[PDB]
Amino acid sequence: PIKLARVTKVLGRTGSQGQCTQVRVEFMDDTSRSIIRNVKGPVREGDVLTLLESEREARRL
Amino acid sequence: DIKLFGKWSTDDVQINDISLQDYIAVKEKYAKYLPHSAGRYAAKRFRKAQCPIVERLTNSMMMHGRNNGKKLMTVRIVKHAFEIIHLLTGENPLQVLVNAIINSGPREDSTRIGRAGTVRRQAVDVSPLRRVNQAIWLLCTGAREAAFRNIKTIAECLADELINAAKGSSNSYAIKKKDELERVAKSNR
Amino acid sequence: GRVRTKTVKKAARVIIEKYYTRLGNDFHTNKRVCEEIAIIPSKKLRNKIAGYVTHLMKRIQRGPVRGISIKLQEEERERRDNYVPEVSALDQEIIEVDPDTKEMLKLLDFGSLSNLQVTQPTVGMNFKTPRG
RNA sequence: AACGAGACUCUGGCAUGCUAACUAGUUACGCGACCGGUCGGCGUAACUUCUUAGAGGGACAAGUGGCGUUCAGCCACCCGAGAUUGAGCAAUAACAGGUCUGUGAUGCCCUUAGAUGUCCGGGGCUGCACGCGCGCUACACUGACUGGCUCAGCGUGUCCUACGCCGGCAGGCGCGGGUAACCCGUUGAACCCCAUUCGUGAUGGGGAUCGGGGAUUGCAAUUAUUCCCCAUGAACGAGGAAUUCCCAGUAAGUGCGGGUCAUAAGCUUGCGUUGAUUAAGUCCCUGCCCUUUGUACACACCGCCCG
RNA sequence: CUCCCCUGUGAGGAACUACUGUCUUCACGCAGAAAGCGUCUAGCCAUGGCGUUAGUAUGAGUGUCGUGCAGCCUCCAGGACCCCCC
RNA sequence: GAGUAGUGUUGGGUCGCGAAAGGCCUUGUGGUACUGCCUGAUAGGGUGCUUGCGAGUGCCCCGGGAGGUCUCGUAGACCACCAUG
Ligand SMILES: [Mg+2]
Ligand SMILES: [Mg+2]
Repeated sequence: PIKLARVTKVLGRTGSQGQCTQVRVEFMDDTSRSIIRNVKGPVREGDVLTLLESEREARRL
Repeated sequence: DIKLFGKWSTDDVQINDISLQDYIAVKEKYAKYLPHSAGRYAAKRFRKAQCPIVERLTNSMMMHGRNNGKKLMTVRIVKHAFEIIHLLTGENPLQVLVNAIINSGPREDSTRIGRAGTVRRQAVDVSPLRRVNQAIWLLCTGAREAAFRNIKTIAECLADELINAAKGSSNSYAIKKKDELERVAKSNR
Repeated sequence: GRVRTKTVKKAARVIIEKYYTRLGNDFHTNKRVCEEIAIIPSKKLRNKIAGYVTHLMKRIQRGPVRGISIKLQEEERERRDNYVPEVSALDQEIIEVDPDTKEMLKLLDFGSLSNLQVTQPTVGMNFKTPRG
C-alpha cells in the first residue's frame, strides 16, 4: 500500500558522507503512530513524505 | 490578467498530491509573463522553493557546455515546446508540466554504503524538493539524449518527452531512470 | 558568524556602567550617546558597541546583569525584592510536629505551647536508597 | 591584560539631501531637416536626477516572533539600498625550502691577454622512434554558414589614430587631433536577438599537414617571425584506470584592456557581458590541528638498541 | 448480523451505420528488458559497471480493415457504509 | 446457634479459615471512598494491557444513555601489508 507521512522533527544527519537526513514521521491518517525514517535531499519540518513501504523503520548508516 | 507567453492561463491548472502542492509553483501568485526574472533564489535555503516552475524547467535546459551561459536559447525553446504540446494533447500545457514533474520524480532512492569501489546501496525515501529537482533534471536530460542527433528540434523532442512523462509511458528517458531507482530501492529495502 | 569582539562587549559594559542614566532603549539614541560619551575611531566599531549597550539594556530591565553594577538598578532591585504578604507564612493556627520534637521542647519547658499538633510517627523504617 | 583572529586600508552596492563642473551631461528655447514627433545636428540661458567625487550619513542581529542553563548566540519574518562585497596587511617560532642567474648586495674557490673578459660574424636554446605535465580547439540541430538589428568596461597613447583617395584582401598614400572625462571614442567588441541556406554521411562539423602567390616588420625572415588569397583538406563519433577547480553576478560561455612588444598572444594580468544546476551538511576519504594516553627517544623514530 | 450509496463485465436491450474516444489487422519509425553466459573492478568477493544473448522478448503511438469496445437503461456482484466489536 | 460443626499446616500452641439446621425477642447502624487479571481478604506476593518508548487515563457486575480514529510529550538510533638510516 502507498501511504503519506508528516514531519514532526528533524534530529540529525545520517550518512558516511553526510548524505541522509534522519527525520521523525507522524502518519497523516490521523493515527498517532510515530516512526523514525531516512530521507534524501533537503527537509524542513511540516513536509509530507510518500512511503511505498510504510512499515519499514530507520537504521543508522 | 496574467497570461503565460501571452496566450496561456495559469490559474486553471491543478495539483493532485499534497507533497508537491507546497513546492511546485505558478498557481496562485507566482505566475508571470516571462520565465526570466533574473532573481536570486539560491540566496537562502529553500528560497528556490518559491520560484516559478516554468523558470525552473527553463534554468535546467542550459545544462550542457556550449549552451551554458545562453539563457535565452531556453525561453525560445520552452516557448515553442508549449505551443507544440497544446496541439497534441489539447490541454493546458502547464498541466503537462505538473503531471511530468509528479510522475518523473523518484519516490524511493538508494544511498551508497560501503567502502569505495564496492557499491552496496540502502533504500531511503525522497524529500519533496528533491523530488521536484531530480524530476526536472530527468526531464532536461531525457530531452537532450533523445534530441542529440535524431535531427529533432528540442521543442519537438521536449514536448515529446514531457507528454510521455505525463502519460506514464516508458518512452520518456525520465520515467525510465525513475523506474530503475524505485526497482533498486526494491532490491535492497 | 556574527559575534562581538572583546572590545565590543567590554566597552559597552563600562559605557553602560558609568552612563546608565543617559542611555535609552533606542538604537540611534545611544549611538549618538556614544559618539559623545566615549571616543571611538571609525564607524563599524561605534555602531557595534552601541548596539551592545542597547542589547544589554533590554537585558537589564529584565533583571540583574552579570557584568555591570549600577546603584540605580540596585535601588530598583531594592524595590522589586522588598515585598511581604499581608500575613506571614510563619503563622499557622496548627503546626504539626513529631512526638520527639515535642520531647525536645519539653526539655526547654515549651511543652505548654497551644498551636502544636502531635502527628502520628511513621511505622515503617525505610529512609534508605536500595543500593545496586 | 598583550600580540595573532577581528578592528584597519583598498574595491563594489545606497544618497531625486549637500558641495559643484565649458574638459561631463541635463532640461528649456531658438535655428536645421524629413515626413506634432524623429535626429550625436549646431548654438545658448537651466540645473545636477544622469556623468564624475568629495564631505558626511547608513547596519548595529537592528525591529518583531520562535530555539536557547532565555547566556552567548542560532532560525524565520518585516522595516530597508545592504541582514553572506571581494582583496591587502599577517604572532611566538622554525625549514639546514627557492635565490651566486635581479642587485656597484657578498664570505670563499677559480679564471685572469692563444682570458671563464668583452665585442664582431655565423650557428645553437626550436632539433625527434619516446614517456609525463598546464593550455588551446573541436567533435555539430541549444549547431555551421549568409545577411540584417542593437550592447560593454578596464585601461593603454609623441605612439594611439579622425576623414578622404587608390587598393578584391593584407595594405599604401596621404592630409588632421591628442601629454589626454579635451583627440582615437556616444569607445556601434563577442555571443545573444531576427530572417536565410544547410539536412545525420568524415557532411558545409573539424580543420592539422602542405604547394603555390601578394603585403608588412626589420641590418638581417631560409630553420615557414607574422599577416593575407586560393587550393590541400588529415586525426577527432563526448574520451579507459585515475583526478583537478568550484556555493551566487558565483560556475560557464563569450569577447575586450594591461604585461612581454621593432613586428607578436594558443600565455599571464585585469575587464565587462549572457548567466545556471546543487548544497547551507558530514568526517568516509585526504590533510593538518587540539585533548587523553604509552615511551628505555631529547642531535627527539632518519631516535634508540639486542645477539 | 445486515442494507444501499457508489465502483465491476456476469447476463438482457436501445444504440450499434451517423456520434466521439479505446482494443483488432498491415506499412511506419523511436525509445528497449532480462534468466544467463563471459569479462573487468572493489587487497581476496558481485550484491555492481561493461561485453554477448539482440537491437530479440517487448510498449507507447499514426493511418488502413473491424460490423468490434463502448458510452445510454435494468439487475447479478463488488467495494464505501453501517451496524457490531471495542 | 458458636468463631462450635465441618474444613485447613513448617516448629509447636491457649490455633487459622469459617457453616447450617433451627428457633428466640421485637427493627435488626450511618457517613464516605475503590474495583485489570493470578494467588490467599479492598490486606500480603506475582504479573499486565492503553502509542514504539515515558507520562497521564481507564480497565468488578447490570441497565439505560450517547460520543469516538484518548491526551500530552519523545532518538526509539546497535548488524593482518611494511626491514634499515
Ligand atoms: Mg578523517
Ligand atoms: Mg636521553
